[PDB]
Amino acid sequence: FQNKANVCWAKSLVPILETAGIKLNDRQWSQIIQAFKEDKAYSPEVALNEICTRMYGVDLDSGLFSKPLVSVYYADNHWDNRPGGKMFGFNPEAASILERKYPFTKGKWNINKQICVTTRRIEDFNPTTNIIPANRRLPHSLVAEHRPVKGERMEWLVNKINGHHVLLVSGYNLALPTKRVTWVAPLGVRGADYTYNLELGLPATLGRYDLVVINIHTPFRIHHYQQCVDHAMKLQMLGGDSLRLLKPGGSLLIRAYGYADRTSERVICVLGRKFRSSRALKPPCVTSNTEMFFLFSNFDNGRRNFTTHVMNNQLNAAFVG
Amino acid sequence: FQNKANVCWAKSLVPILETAGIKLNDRQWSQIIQAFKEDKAYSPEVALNEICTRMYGVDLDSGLFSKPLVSVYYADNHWDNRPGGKMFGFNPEAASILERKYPFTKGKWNINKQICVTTRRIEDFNPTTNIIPANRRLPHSLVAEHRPVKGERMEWLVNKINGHHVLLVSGYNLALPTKRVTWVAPLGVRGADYTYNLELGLPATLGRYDLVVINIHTPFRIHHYQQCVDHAMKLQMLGGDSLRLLKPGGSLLIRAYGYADRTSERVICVLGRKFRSSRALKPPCVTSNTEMFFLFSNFDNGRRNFTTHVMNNQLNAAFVG
Amino acid sequence: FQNKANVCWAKSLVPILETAGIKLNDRQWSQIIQAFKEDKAYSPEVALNEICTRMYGVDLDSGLFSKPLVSVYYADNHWDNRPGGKMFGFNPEAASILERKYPFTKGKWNINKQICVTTRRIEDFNPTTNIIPANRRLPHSLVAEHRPVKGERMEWLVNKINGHHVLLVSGYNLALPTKRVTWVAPLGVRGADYTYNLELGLPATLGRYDLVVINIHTPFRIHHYQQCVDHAMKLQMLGGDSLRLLKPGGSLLIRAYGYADRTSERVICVLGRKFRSSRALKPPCVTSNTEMFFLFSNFDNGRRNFTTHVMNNQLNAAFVG
Amino acid sequence: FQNKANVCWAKSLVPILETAGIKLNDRQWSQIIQAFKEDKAYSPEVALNEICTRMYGVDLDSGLFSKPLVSVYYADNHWDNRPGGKMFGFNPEAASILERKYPFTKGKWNINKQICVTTRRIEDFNPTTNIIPANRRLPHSLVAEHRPVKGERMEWLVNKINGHHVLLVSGYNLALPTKRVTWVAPLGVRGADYTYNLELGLPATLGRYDLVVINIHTPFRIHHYQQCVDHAMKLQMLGGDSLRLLKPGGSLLIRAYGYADRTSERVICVLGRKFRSSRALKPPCVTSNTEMFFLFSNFDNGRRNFTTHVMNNQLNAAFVG
Repeated sequence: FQNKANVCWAKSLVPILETAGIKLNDRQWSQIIQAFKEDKAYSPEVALNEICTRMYGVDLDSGLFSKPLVSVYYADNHWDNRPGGKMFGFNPEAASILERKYPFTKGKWNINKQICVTTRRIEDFNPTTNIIPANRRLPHSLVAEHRPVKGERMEWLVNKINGHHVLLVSGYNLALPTKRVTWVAPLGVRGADYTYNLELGLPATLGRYDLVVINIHTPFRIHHYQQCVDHAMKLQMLGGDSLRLLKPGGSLLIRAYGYADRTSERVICVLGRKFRSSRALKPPCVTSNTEMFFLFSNFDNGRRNFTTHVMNNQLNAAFVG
Repeated sequence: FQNKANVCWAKSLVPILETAGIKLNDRQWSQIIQAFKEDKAYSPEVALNEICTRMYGVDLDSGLFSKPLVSVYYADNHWDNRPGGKMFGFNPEAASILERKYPFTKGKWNINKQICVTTRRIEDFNPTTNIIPANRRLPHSLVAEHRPVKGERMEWLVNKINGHHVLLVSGYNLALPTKRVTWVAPLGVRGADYTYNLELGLPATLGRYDLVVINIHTPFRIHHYQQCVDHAMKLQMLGGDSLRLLKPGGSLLIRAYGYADRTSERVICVLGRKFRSSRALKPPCVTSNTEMFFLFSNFDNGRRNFTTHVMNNQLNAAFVG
Repeated sequence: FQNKANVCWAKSLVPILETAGIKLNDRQWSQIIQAFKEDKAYSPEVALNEICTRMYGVDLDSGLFSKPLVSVYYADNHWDNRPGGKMFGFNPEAASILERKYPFTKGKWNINKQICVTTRRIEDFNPTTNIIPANRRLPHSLVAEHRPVKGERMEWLVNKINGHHVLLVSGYNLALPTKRVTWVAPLGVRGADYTYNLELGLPATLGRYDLVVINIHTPFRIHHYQQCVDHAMKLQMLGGDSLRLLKPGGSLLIRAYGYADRTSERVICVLGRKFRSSRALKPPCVTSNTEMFFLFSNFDNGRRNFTTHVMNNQLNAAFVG
Repeated sequence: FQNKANVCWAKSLVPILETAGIKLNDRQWSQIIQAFKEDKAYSPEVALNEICTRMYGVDLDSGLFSKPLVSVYYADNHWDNRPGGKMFGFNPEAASILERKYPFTKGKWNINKQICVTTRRIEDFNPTTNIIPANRRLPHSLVAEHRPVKGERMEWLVNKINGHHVLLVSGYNLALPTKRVTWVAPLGVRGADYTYNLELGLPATLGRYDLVVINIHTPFRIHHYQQCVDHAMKLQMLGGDSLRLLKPGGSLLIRAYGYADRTSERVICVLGRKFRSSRALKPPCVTSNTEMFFLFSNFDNGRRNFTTHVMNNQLNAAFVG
């Protein structure tokens, strides 16, 4: 982990990966997880889903890392292996179940190889292999090819949504004359009301608003599914932290790419329980084939029954390309 | 862009100008934007307002460059055209609206000509033409003619303002015996506590102060309006970066020339929200007809309702010549 | 010409307009020429320049009305069509020359239509169309948008100019303690030394003065160019008649809006020949964006070489607002 | 002579007319001499030629008024009957000679009747009778009926004639870009360099010029001959006074109608002696059947032999119609 200052989360996983016979070099870490390459704060559990997906061709629902062997503990923007945190570790019982569906794997799990489930082979690591987990039933349609879209202005979408007091979380500002905007931006951006390291979330000190607009982009790489994976931690952090920045009856608009991966779908289920209605949009103001907006409307900080069934059908219609 | 090292911002606009049929040679770039001539860091959006004002006789509020076609992305003191940044591009819908007010323009927007709105003609570029945008309602009075003023010493203004710990951002030092001064200056200046390339802002490492004094001048050229345009980027950079250099209840004094142009007025609205009161002064210690000082008092890093209406009336009384 | 008592000048043009196939109704006359709407004395030649500018998109220098067909004769504040006066009439040779530059016009000059030469079309009359003549090279800069100016008092300008004995031609009085003022005003004004119908000039009976101050305003309408057109007849009348009200070495100060149009520029050339020096000012005591003062200094009633080149450069610096 | 201010010249003739038994009422004076009707300055000798032509059917060369009985003296724009001026009075010796050619006249000269010598009768005055004097051999052809002509612009004639410094004496201005024009006009005309009562001549104060252009019209009435008679005093005054307004080698262009009458032919003989060559033109830029221009070229203020023989033949070719 040479010349990396914010990868404590990656260090927290080496003991968990060691239980499964996995040892990743700095190049493999960089290729699998974008946040490692860019040296940014992250979660070990999220990272471990990505590593597990790439190395075994199946996400964490396979249960490969579900044996509680090694703890990961979070304490004031810093991860270590103290006991009392969520525990992970290689689970032979979960491997044994996968050996029936995949006979070739037998006795080749814990040898630091990439279990390519597609072409039934066990090869060295490859950045292009195991992008989508074979075990996971994807909640909605994806697109075969990323394509830019010369679209409409986003102001069109935002001006339709009710709420005078707006919080804009964005790299750039919008023209909203009818709205009272408080613009929050990443560090080094000028012209904003506030600047924060957005890889550490949104501070509660910002106050409560009628409309919260999470407008952070995530570069495309490899596939639609991978763009959801790369965007997942922003949903977790910015979407979750927005819950303490909403007045009663307020709304949360989030630029995103769907919830194709396990992590993104969890976040959306947590958020969906606190709003009267939750909608997945694909309006004319998108910049690409893969983009979409989550509109969570009428916040009550409640806990209602919420399934992704309605947004699944919405996104099935939205994602055709 | 031959023999220019700091014009990445200008390179970022060629693709945006190309959507509007505009192509500017190195001489036209130099004549429109002073920061290009002098080869200094800048913002594409600010520059684009100046180009749009000169080439079409109307600023960015006309909406001529509001169609999101081409992105401009800022990353570690360097601008390029990565997706995910603020997007610009020629907007025919905005042009069509202006064709009703200006019939002569029809079918002559995208031919690399200067749409002189004054004398209803379409000619080649002229440095003296389209100095003030016809669409913009100016927030306050300007002066018809620049005139020097044999005034008072500035120390007389600074000594009246409360705050013991002072940060002076200036090309030259002041005599403040009652104050504890930390003097910051442009590179190559001797006798200062610190030296920095002020076209890259003010670093947060300087610490927080009771009084911040931004005392950078901007040479006069053409008209009062143009002196605000030329000074605009200093307000954005030095005024904005001063917000992280203020202790609770501190004040920000800024030598300036008003907020006549779109960019300057935006900066002042961002700054005005963080102070208990904001005042526009024209004291005896000015060096010219066009000068003024912004006194932002009692900093709380808040976000209150702020309009320029108070300062507009103050500057209407101040600027009579 | 129903319910109009002072429009003999308009009646004098019907026969001239008839040679060009033009027939203007009372509404069209009112919209083109302000003096018609208000029912005031005027010149057919001046009016004909305005009509020609509006109907053909080019002023009288095009030569469209230069064929001597119909005379206009002036005799004791009354215009008619006696022979021996200046002659006008449609000139096909002048039209022929314009058909090369403008092919669409061919065979459509004498059909009572407005030849919009900006947008290459032939439509019915429109008050907003053909405000500025395409053929005329404007002698100086204009302003794209009229804007009021909270300025200084005019007394500050008048008190700087030498001459004890002052003639003020104005709707309102000035406070000039150092000057011996004779205040002339339009009819119905009280507090003045004399009252006269200023649309008939200034009578020589008033005597000769050291400083003559023509301080009549002209309401803004449409554009800067149009404000010069509307003010043109006051320059002609009051500025010209002031020449017999000046002692040797006296000066003539005239509130005006430039000399953008053909008629105003002629008057200024006639006046400029009689004074040692002639200056175009834009001092702090203006009431608008478009105002200026002509200062003709040191009267000798001579005839020297005079070009507008000096004042052109002065007004280029004055008007950029 | 009731309500006439400028008819001292007419009062000067009553004693001369009394010697011939003629007494003219205000209506007869008005009908014979246009300058009386219009109340303008004039010469008694010129007037007396017109009266003698109308009352006796023969001009002053008959010698009817050649007996020196009564003097007419001119002193500072005022005529009276002091001795020492030119003397006139009825001459019986001249009448006696005409009685042989006209027997019916015997003893009926001095009875205040109109001696119609065409139709051999002696009747009361008639405005239509004795328009052309029977004794006078006309120097050139006239036209039987006045007819307007839709001609060319005069500028085309003036631009052909050499001389940069031009003096225009006219009711209206000309467009002469290649010339340096000083425009003199009758009183009440605006736009001119100078205004003067042209019935009192042209003042020497105007200075000397390369080209002098006398462009005053004379309304047609009755016949061609009468239009020369009516124009005669303008030739005398303006043509004569132009001699002190010519630089060495300069030219004098005069709009006129020929020199059919005795007075006009005298003026032309006086003028013709001072120029190298003298020409009578009938160019395309005339406004009527009866018009012509005198071009006196290359002024030396000399006194050479000059006869009308050359211009007679020129005008014979010009006037056919």
